[PDB]
Amino acid sequence: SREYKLVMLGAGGVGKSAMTMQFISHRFPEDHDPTIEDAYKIRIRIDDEPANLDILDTAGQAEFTAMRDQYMRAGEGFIICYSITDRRSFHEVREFKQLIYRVRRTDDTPVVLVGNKSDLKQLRQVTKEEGLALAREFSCPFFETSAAYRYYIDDVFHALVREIRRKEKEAVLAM
Amino acid sequence: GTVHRWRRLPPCDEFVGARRSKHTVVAYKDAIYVFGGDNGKTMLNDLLRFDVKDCSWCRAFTTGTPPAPRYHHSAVVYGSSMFVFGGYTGDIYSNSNLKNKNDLFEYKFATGQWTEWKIEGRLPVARSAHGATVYSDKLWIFAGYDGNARLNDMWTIGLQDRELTCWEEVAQSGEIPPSCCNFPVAVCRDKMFVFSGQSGAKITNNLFQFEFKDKTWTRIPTEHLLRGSPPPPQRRYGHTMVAFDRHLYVFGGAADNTLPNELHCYDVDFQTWEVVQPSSDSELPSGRLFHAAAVISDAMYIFGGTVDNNIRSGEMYRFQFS
Ligand SMILES: Nc1nc2c(ncn2[C@@H]2O[C@H](COP(=O)(O)OP(=O)(O)O)[C@@H](O)[C@H]2O)c(=O)[nH]1
Ligand SMILES: [Mg+2]
Repeated sequence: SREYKLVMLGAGGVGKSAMTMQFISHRFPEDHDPTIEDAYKIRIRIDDEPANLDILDTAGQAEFTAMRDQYMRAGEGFIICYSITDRRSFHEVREFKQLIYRVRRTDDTPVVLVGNKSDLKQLRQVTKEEGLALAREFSCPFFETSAAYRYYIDDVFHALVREIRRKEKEAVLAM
Repeated sequence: GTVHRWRRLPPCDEFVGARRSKHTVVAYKDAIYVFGGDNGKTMLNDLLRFDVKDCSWCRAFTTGTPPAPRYHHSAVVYGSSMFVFGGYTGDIYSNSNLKNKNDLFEYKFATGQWTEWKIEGRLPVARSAHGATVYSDKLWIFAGYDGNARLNDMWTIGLQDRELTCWEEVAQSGEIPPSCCNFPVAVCRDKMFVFSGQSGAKITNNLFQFEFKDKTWTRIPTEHLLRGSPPPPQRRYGHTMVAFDRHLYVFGGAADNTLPNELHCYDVDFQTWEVVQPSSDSELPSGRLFHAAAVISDAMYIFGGTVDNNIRSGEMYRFQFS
């Protein structure tokens, strides 16, 4: 069946693992080892159509493992994540978007931009409007999510699959 | 020369071969042979020869169709031949035609002949970053990444007569290591050893032995805490491991977003780890990953690997065994 391989991109500590777990098992991780990178699966029905998702929670900065290398090259969609309480992570967003170009040799690869930890309204260092501006600059959907309370978690991955199915169908029309 | 001396040998010239990572090195006679890898721009399928006694590089003479350019493949030596299996193939520059492989190529050192062993019947799944070794006249393939998930199956194939050989999947027993990739394999006595490696959520610094005769895996426990023995090396991937005398030597790799350069030694007979202290006049190598190692007589040889910041290396380091 249709297997969608997605990649969780983002600086260390933005909450990539917390967002993944919530999406695949409706749980918040207690003490998650940040140096752990693995892939996780789930079958959800977006727009009344079942879809198999294979999501890689990335970690580490050395040369990619064989799993990561093939994921960055064959993955159909990317989720670039930052923390709204971490302006440094909000700046690395562009470096990840550049990284996608270096591998894919194109900027049309489906992407969704996510600013995590929206519940931390007290320590907010990145405004919501900025994330929208960066998303329109990237021509990609934008969500402010909270992995702690599962706010808009499903909407992020739902959107990316829509981007994939949209871009796949636009190719068929040309051919 | 000196015992435990990290000697820095002349690196590979650019007009001979590009500095690369994720390649394979194999020892034959008294020469190191380098095949495949990644220079940072494209995949490679050339063959280099480094005469150990002469300390000179050279592009090896190859006739016939070589394997498609690849990295994360395996390479072993059986008799007077090098056997390449698996790996990733494609076009990095355009991110196209990318696919894993399960083919088997033989390089006759004597004549420089590249021959493909077109094996009939059921094949192992095309994979990369797998472990490989030669024992009892058979090539052993283990684990790796097939393109959808990490693996932990094991396959063998006889290397005596290509006309009559075929692939056989191993019914493994014991504590099979979890699905792993980018791990080293070193055979010692009648047992195969695997240490650490990228296994996803189950990444550990565990040591596994595989007894070929009963096809059983055993995770060697460490009592270092109780007997005040040196702890095992930090968990890592993309590292090498060779066997000399009754000892395993682990070096390199990426350990939790770091590239340590310590030389770790495992006493298989006394189930203890060590950190070998190099000599005073040692030319210590830098922390690298996705390099490759080989042993000629009483010496270990390291070549290539990503040193840092995605810089590919072409340095030849030599460690003298006690
Ligand atoms: N309050 C809150 N904390 C979060 C959220 N996401 C992550 N965290 C915390 O931030 C830390 C880093 O999370 P982690 O998923 O390991 O970051 P990663 O390295 O990108 O995977 C953890 O201690 C989490 O408890 C969130 O949405 N809300
Ligand atoms: Mg994480």
